[PDB]
Amino acid sequence: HGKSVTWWDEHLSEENVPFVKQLVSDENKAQLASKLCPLKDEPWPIHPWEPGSSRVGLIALKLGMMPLWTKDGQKHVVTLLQVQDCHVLKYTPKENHNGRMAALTVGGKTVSHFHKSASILEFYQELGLPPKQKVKIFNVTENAVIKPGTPLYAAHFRPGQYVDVTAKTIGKGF
Amino acid sequence: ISHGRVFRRLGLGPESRIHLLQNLLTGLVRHERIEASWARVDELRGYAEKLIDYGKLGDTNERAMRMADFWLTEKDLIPKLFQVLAPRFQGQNGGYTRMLQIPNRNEQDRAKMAVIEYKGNCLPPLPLPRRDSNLTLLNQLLQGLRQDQEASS
Amino acid sequence: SEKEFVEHARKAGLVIPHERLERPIHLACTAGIFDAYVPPEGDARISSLSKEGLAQRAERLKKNVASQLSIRKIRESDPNFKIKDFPEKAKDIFIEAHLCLNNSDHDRLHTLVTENCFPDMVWDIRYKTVRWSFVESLEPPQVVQVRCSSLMNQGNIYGQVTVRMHTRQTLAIYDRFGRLMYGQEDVPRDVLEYVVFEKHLVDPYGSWRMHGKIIPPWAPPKQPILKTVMIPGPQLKPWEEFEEPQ
Amino acid sequence: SQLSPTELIEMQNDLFNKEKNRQLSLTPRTEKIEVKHVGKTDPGTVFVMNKNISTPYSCAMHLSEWYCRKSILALVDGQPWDMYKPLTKSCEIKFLTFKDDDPGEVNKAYWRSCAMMMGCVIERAFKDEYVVSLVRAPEVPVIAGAFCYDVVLDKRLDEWMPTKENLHSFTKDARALIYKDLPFETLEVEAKVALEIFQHNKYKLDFIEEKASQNPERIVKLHRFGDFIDVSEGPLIPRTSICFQYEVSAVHNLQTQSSLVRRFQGLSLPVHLRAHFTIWNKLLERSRKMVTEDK
Amino acid sequence: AAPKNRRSIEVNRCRRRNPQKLIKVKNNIDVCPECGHLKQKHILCGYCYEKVRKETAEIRRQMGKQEGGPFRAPTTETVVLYSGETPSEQDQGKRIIERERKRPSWFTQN
Amino acid sequence: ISRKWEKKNKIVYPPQLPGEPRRPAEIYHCRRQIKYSKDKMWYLAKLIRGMSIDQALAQLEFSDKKGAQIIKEVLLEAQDMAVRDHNVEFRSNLYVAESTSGRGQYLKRIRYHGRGRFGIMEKVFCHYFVKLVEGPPPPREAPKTAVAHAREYIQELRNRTITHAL
Ligand SMILES: [Mg+2]
Ligand SMILES: [Mg+2]
Ligand SMILES: [Mg+2]
Ligand SMILES: [Mg+2]
Ligand SMILES: [Mg+2]
Ligand SMILES: [Zn+2]
Repeated sequence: HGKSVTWWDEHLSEENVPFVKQLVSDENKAQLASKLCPLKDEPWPIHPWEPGSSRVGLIALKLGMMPLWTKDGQKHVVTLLQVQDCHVLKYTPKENHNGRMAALTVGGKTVSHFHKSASILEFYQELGLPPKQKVKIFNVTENAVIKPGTPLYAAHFRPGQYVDVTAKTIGKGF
Repeated sequence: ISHGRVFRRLGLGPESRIHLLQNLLTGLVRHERIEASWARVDELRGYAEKLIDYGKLGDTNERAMRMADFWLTEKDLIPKLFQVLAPRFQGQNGGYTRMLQIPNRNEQDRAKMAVIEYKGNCLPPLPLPRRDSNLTLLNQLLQGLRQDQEASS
Repeated sequence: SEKEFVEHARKAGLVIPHERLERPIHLACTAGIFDAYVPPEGDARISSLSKEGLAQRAERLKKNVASQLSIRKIRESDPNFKIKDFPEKAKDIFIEAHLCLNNSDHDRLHTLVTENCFPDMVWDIRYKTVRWSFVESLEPPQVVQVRCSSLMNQGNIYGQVTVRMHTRQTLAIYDRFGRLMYGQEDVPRDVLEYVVFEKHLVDPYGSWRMHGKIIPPWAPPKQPILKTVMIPGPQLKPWEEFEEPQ
Repeated sequence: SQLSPTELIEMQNDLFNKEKNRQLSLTPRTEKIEVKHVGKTDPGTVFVMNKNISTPYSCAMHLSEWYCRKSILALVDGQPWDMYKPLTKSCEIKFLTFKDDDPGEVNKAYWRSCAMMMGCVIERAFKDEYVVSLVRAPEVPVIAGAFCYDVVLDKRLDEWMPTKENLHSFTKDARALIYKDLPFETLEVEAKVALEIFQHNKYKLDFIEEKASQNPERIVKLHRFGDFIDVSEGPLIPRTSICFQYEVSAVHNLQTQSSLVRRFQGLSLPVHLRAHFTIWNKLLERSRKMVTEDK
Repeated sequence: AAPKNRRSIEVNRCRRRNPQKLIKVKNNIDVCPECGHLKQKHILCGYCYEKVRKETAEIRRQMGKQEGGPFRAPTTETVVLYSGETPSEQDQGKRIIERERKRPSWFTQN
Repeated sequence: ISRKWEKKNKIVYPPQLPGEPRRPAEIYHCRRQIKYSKDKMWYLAKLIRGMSIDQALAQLEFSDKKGAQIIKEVLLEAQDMAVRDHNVEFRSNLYVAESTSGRGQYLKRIRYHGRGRFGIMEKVFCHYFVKLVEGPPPPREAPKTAVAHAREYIQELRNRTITHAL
């Protein structure tokens, strides 16, 4: 059985391709709107802040660079990080991840369903959210765990704070 | 490091590349459908798209006049460009050219070859890849989905 | 370094060497059949009766003038020639030739059949296995007509005798791979033909050699092939359009 | 009657084999039929083939293996014709694939093939102490998202409904049946022998009678693959392995004044026309709904 | 630099029989629905394209026979017709090419 | 020189007895003195080992090597002889059993380098040998599964004996 390769645009007609695109776009819009109110569906208990606690991060999109002047006359340069779609995907317990701190998995910008693998699509189907591009793991303490499927916003960081930025640098090749 | 580059290297340099693209564009304007290497046709696609836009600015436009004079090496094609191609591309915005990859050349080089063609030409239609009919199993199931969606509203 | 290939095989014939032969080609027989006997279309029903076949086959032999003069020429060229003793010898020659092809005994087949008859029975079968047998004869072989061709340039007379044969043969042509191809070895299928023998009269030895193998146009078609056959259509060039015949 | 299900299967296969032997003994000799190829690709092609032994699958094997891999159905000069049904007379043949301009006949053939496969799964996925009787395969158009099979269960199965786990097991049995390659074989029999072939299912006997009533010659079209024998209209696909995606979608209990019938609805797509994961989930979600089209 | 020792046949085979050097099988091969010939899923059919190319070559040969000079190009649109055809109202006023061949099945009037 | 692949097709088998299985037909063919290189042809020959004739032809049609066309013509000729000479019905029911490439008689020429130096140039020639067998292609061998690995390991432990004991 020498089966050939098949993509989603091969066996569709000129009339059904826009229908499929719309049927995916509206489902993604509805799924993103469903999670827009996480605190009223079934929030996990919120624990009080402890001095030895750690917090979850985000996955943003680097827009560009801008100047920014300070009240003392100095000029700094800021980089623009846009939080498009951050959702908690899965939660790994402390003893099953590291034994010291739990892990929360965070997804990034939305991508298309037609170019992801079967297992990834099954995971996002069970989760109820459209697939994400970059999926990362954040090491958090046991008192800062959040239910998976919770959205995160750029106001998670407040004006005046120090953050750490991880990314793949510009690859200059060999 | 070739980050953010749109023009590929062809010929003996920038000027030779421009001359090669100019010859290809002259041939395309004269014959309404030509074939070359895939890279050359890919690069010529944008220039052919822009030539129709320039011709749509009108005959009296001096900038378009000199552009056509430079590009169309055969001077009998400039009236053709301004009075056949431009008038027939009026309602279309950017659908002026069609590019299709043809099988490799029968010569020993086995180059990757493409064919570019101005739409609406007086030539036999190419074997375009046609999509499946709606009467197929999968497309018919999709039509059922569409009918249910329409009935749901 | 300077080395090239050799042994480029080509068959190029010219009229100059084909005419500058010191000795002429010796031929043991003629090219084909001069006068082909056309049988009446009623033999299939005539053979069902004994006397209604034998009386006619005796009368048409005697009433023909060309046949009688040919047989007279054969008697005057070679003595001890009898038509009545011919059919038994012809049947024996037929049986021995078929057994020789079964054996693949090319020497005895050469002695029996002639130069225009051997290739037609060796060409397509030399790479297969044959199981042919003789079981019965519904009707004795009957001498229909006799013809002679005389060529004065070399003074050569070739005499051909046509004998109608109704035979009961069982044939099983196998494969070079040993699998059955044509027919079963136990079925006694009946067949009717006209064998044309040839013998050179000038030659002192003059063996009776089978020459031609005539089948009536109205004969039943041969048994179907065991395998399935695909007939390809006309190979169409890109620039030519197909035309469906009606 | 005190008959084991394996004994019933053995009797059905034995009597089917006897009928097939009678059909081949009906022709004593091997006649040559001249079959033209009326397809768009190779016109004027002639096949000298054996009568009542040769098949359009063998015709495709004469042509090329691409025809065998692609073509599902054969059009013998006026009608659809399955690949494994022997030809009778000289004719012309046109091959039909899934991706043709008018693939409706092939769609119907694959549709009935999937229905028969699901019925085969159902009839043998149930316990021996319970009784299962297949009624028929309701021919609903390709517009409907699921092929339906009518099954009458034992009287004590009218309370429970198969759950997700049971549908999962049914899908596993269907995929296991797909994994082994089982050709579909079409035999033309009469009602007098079809009645003794089935002999047990009252609904099947009624279906055979109503199918033979319309036929003046009382000819019943039977299909058999592996160890399963069932009656259905028209031809079927040549091979089982053609079905790549297969799911048992849902169950719907429809109650009548005489008995209650479970309509088992399922969804399938072939190897050639497989869809994406999300498209398949959408199609399954649509197929979960009721399908009602009998006349 | 010069090699130190002769590489054995084991090393040679392990080097030049690696799957990286072996020719990979192509699984995008399909048959053309029009003529039944072989073609790739992303590449136009060779047979049909050859038909179109030959027809285009003949059409261009005729339209260049119409123009006896190298720099004599039409300033209006052009239309090609086959034997047994007449120019319509929307096809008049353009340069016309006439062919003795009949209209092909793939070539549509439009 | 040697010519045995051409004579391998002239062997005649004895008739099969009633009841024996039908032995598939074998067809040997070869192309001699091809300009193309030995190892390069070996690559193409290894490409089409064990597949059906139709699939091999499909691969060779779009293969960009120079020897792909030669091998396709060789396969077409072999199929033609199988259909015509041998009683091979179902002309698409053949599979390539063996497909190899050997070397032939080379040409020795002079390749100049410079400083009056030269090397020996070998204009290469190759022969292509193919064998087509009637029947469906044999199934491809799957990698050994964990169950089979465990079975073999247990067998190796069970096959032990106490060496140099008695
Ligand atoms: Mg880079
Ligand atoms: Mg360069
Ligand atoms: Mg010097
Ligand atoms: Mg050397
Ligand atoms: Mg050396
Ligand atoms: Zn084509």
